[PDB]
Amino acid sequence: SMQDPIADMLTRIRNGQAANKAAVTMPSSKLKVAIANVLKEEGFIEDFKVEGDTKPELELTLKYFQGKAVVESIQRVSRPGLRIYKRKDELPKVMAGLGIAVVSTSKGVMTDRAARQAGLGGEIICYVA
Amino acid sequence: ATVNQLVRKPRARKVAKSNVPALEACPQKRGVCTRVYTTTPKKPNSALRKVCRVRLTNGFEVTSYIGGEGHNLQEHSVILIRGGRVKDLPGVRYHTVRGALDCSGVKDRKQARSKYGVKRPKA
RNA sequence: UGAUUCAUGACUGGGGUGAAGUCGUAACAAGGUAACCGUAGGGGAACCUGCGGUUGGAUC
RNA sequence: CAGAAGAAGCACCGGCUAACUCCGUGCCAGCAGCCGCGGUAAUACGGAGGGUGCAAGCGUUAAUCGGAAUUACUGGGCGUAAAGCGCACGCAGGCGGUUUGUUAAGUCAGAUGUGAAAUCCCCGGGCUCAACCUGGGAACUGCAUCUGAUACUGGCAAGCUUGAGUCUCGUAGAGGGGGGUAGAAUUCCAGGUGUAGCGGUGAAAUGCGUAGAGAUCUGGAGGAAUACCGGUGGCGAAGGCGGCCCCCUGGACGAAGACUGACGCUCAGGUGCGAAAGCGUGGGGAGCAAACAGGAUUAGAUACCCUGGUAGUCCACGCCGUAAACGAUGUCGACUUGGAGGUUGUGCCGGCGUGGCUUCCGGAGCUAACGCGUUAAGUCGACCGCCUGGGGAGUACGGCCGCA
RNA sequence: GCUAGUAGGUGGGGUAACGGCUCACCUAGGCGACGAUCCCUAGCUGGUCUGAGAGGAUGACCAGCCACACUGGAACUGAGACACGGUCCAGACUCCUACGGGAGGCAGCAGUGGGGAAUAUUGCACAAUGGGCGCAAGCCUGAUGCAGCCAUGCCGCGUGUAU
Ligand SMILES: [K+]
Ligand SMILES: [K+]
Ligand SMILES: [K+]
Ligand SMILES: [K+]
Ligand SMILES: [K+]
Ligand SMILES: [K+]
Ligand SMILES: [K+]
Ligand SMILES: [K+]
Ligand SMILES: [K+]
Ligand SMILES: [K+]
Ligand SMILES: [K+]
Ligand SMILES: [K+]
Ligand SMILES: [K+]
Ligand SMILES: [K+]
Ligand SMILES: [K+]
Ligand SMILES: [K+]
Ligand SMILES: [K+]
Ligand SMILES: [K+]
Ligand SMILES: [K+]
Ligand SMILES: [K+]
Ligand SMILES: [K+]
Ligand SMILES: [K+]
Ligand SMILES: [K+]
Ligand SMILES: [K+]
Ligand SMILES: [K+]
Ligand SMILES: [Mg+2]
Ligand SMILES: [Mg+2]
Ligand SMILES: [Mg+2]
Ligand SMILES: [Mg+2]
Ligand SMILES: [Mg+2]
Ligand SMILES: [Mg+2]
Ligand SMILES: [Mg+2]
Ligand SMILES: [Mg+2]
Ligand SMILES: [Mg+2]
Ligand SMILES: [Mg+2]
Ligand SMILES: [Mg+2]
Ligand SMILES: [Mg+2]
Ligand SMILES: [Mg+2]
Ligand SMILES: [Mg+2]
Ligand SMILES: [Mg+2]
Ligand SMILES: [Mg+2]
Ligand SMILES: [Mg+2]
Ligand SMILES: [Mg+2]
Ligand SMILES: [Mg+2]
Ligand SMILES: [Mg+2]
Ligand SMILES: [Mg+2]
Ligand SMILES: [Mg+2]
Ligand SMILES: [Mg+2]
Ligand SMILES: [Mg+2]
Ligand SMILES: [Mg+2]
Ligand SMILES: [Mg+2]
Ligand SMILES: [Mg+2]
Ligand SMILES: [Mg+2]
Ligand SMILES: [Mg+2]
Ligand SMILES: [Mg+2]
Ligand SMILES: [Mg+2]
Ligand SMILES: [Mg+2]
Ligand SMILES: [Mg+2]
Ligand SMILES: [Mg+2]
Ligand SMILES: [Mg+2]
Ligand SMILES: [Mg+2]
Ligand SMILES: [Mg+2]
Ligand SMILES: [Mg+2]
Ligand SMILES: [Mg+2]
Ligand SMILES: [Mg+2]
Ligand SMILES: [Mg+2]
Ligand SMILES: [Mg+2]
Ligand SMILES: [Mg+2]
Ligand SMILES: [Mg+2]
Repeated sequence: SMQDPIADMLTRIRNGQAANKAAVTMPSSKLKVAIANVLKEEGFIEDFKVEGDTKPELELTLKYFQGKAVVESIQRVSRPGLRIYKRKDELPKVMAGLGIAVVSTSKGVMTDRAARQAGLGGEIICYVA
Repeated sequence: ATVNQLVRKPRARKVAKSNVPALEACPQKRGVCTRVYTTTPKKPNSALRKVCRVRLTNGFEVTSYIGGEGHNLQEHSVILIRGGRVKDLPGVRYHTVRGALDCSGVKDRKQARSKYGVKRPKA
């Protein structure tokens, strides 16, 4: 059965980029929206919108640069079978700082750079490169 | 293997056995020769290789190679053996130390003398 | 009076290695009866035969 | 003060591996960590000259980690290389769709206490230098307590309907269990006609036949299996299931709605099902046929071929629990270009859609390759099973199970 | 699968002190697949070796903790011991004896024999640091400070320089 909606979100992005899809659609959730926000502010996706009331639907507009997917790699880190939490001094660096790690801190979901500036650790959701 | 499976049954290291068990982790061992003789090697080699059966101070009874050209060993000789298999000899896992105890050095040896118990010539 | 462990024992079971003597030729080609699996019976030996199964069978 | 005066060895030189020639030897003597070297032109054995590496040491042996991602947490595998339990159900366990509130256990931040000194590390100091000694820091990645944070995970409360399930109507089906029946054929028995062969093989012989066979006709008995339909067709968890009829009964699918409200997924141990052969008791026995007998073939022929033929194959009940039980591919869920078919629903106007199951090809991607390719061996998540060189060996011993 | 002082309770006793620590009585519990019980091996740590790290291996010297003192058992004295150079009993060994009976314990330092591939001198001094006793002077101190032996390791230097 479905047991990790976040990994399903990342996979839909990974598979949609490989299929040269202009957009991917998926059932929504506040955590998925919080992750979509970070992906947009970092310029990895183009836009997102939530549509619907009783069964919300999240749609992510993917971007391509020179005919290549912008998301070169996207990978789940913390997962239901094995949670990963890091302290502020041990937050990971993705691609020597060229990528991002999406971290869930007590001040919300943000990148690893933002969590370092706020002096917070948290749960490492995924790497994006 | 999933981490759940490793929590129950962790990874297991393979214990390795020594190729020289009669030494019992000692660098050498002293023994008494019970038989000195020759033997022929495995294919594809041919020779009359000099070996000896030697009862060690710990009770083990093993076969040891006598390297070098010519030796002075006979039954009841007291020798010192060290590790070292002889590839083409079936089940010979030890070498005799030339120049220790009753084993004499090799005569007229000029190169690699320390490996055959030969003192420096006075030239 | 038990348990366990080590040593040892006429004789006996199979195993490994070496060496190649004797007996055949089971497998590899359709290997000259396609091979193999489980099971059962038989036979100096490799094996053979029955029953079901597989293709990891050549030809067509 | 005196005078170079007292002070250099060990291993190696075919490749890995820095360093090559001659002579001796001739599968001998010998070397060897491995690959291997030695058979009369040996850079591999032994001496020599030359060289290389270390140097008051140099080699050898033992032992640990490394290289070994070769137990893989970091950081591996399981179609064919070793590896998916034969198939399920399911307790413990692991995991858990979506919204709000609350809690603050996990998690995060800060503080305090502690984490002996030495050691390691950093900046220094002192022995002529260095080793060594030493000042000060850092570190001791931990534990406890306190105070905060609340995104995520957990707890508690309340929901929601998209996962899962219930109801209604219908559809296809060798799904299962029980009973009945039909026609074809084989064998046997009886009788009629009829007469010298039949049967078998590569060729034969054994065998059957003038005591009348074989052939042909009529009647009867009995057991087992269901031609055609029949299909890379269907059903079933797998094993498997095939004439027709009745009775009892399981699952799947579709169309419209209604209902419950996460009730879910996976599963060590456990339990159930599980081809054929085999075992026990009682029946049955046509055909077939291990064993066995005879005839052939052959050097032999404990076979292949022929003539016979008993267990068994069949039924009832119980046991056994294994198969190349195979897609050599665990279960569940999501996502990702296409083409041609089969089968079974259903909507609409043969035409256009939309579901379920299924066969072949092939794209990206993956793969050691072969190949797989929306029914993945692609891209991911949850849980389980399993592998760790070949042989010894799925064997021995012990346990459990079994009548064996 | 294990356990009958076994698990808990009450009361008495006991200890410097809580306690099945012990006893009487009552209850029938307690431990265990988060591995009890049984079997094999083992002193633990700070650290040490290796490794890029994670790990793996290891626990000599130095420092902290524990245990032991010929073997088995026991208490006495004392602030503290169930006591290495104290006591008692038993045992195995060695020794003395007038045969009745007695003596001893290097796993302190040095040393001997033995085992082993293998590991040192029966040294000097309390001058320093520290410990016991003493008002102190001081006495004692194989702790310690030093010396001897061994290339065992690490580090430095020489074995000539120029021509
Ligand atoms: K040879
Ligand atoms: K015995
Ligand atoms: K065969
Ligand atoms: K074959
Ligand atoms: K068979
Ligand atoms: K025979
Ligand atoms: K010559
Ligand atoms: K792994
Ligand atoms: K039915
Ligand atoms: K099971
Ligand atoms: K027959
Ligand atoms: K023949
Ligand atoms: K029969
Ligand atoms: K069976
Ligand atoms: K198959
Ligand atoms: K269809
Ligand atoms: K249709
Ligand atoms: K499983
Ligand atoms: K039986
Ligand atoms: K007690
Ligand atoms: K009490
Ligand atoms: K350690
Ligand atoms: K004792
Ligand atoms: K003491
Ligand atoms: K003193
Ligand atoms: Mg053959
Ligand atoms: Mg054959
Ligand atoms: Mg078997
Ligand atoms: Mg036979
Ligand atoms: Mg046959
Ligand atoms: Mg070279
Ligand atoms: Mg030559
Ligand atoms: Mg040479
Ligand atoms: Mg490793
Ligand atoms: Mg591998
Ligand atoms: Mg194979
Ligand atoms: Mg295999
Ligand atoms: Mg399977
Ligand atoms: Mg299940
Ligand atoms: Mg959740
Ligand atoms: Mg908390
Ligand atoms: Mg410290
Ligand atoms: Mg200085
Ligand atoms: Mg310091
Ligand atoms: Mg919460
Ligand atoms: Mg919550
Ligand atoms: Mg059967
Ligand atoms: Mg039988
Ligand atoms: Mg039967
Ligand atoms: Mg019967
Ligand atoms: Mg036959
Ligand atoms: Mg099997
Ligand atoms: Mg099958
Ligand atoms: Mg099949
Ligand atoms: Mg299998
Ligand atoms: Mg294909
Ligand atoms: Mg593969
Ligand atoms: Mg067996
Ligand atoms: Mg059984
Ligand atoms: Mg207590
Ligand atoms: Mg009491
Ligand atoms: Mg011990
Ligand atoms: Mg490593
Ligand atoms: Mg007292
Ligand atoms: Mg004392
Ligand atoms: Mg003493
Ligand atoms: Mg001593
Ligand atoms: Mg000795
Ligand atoms: Mg004195």
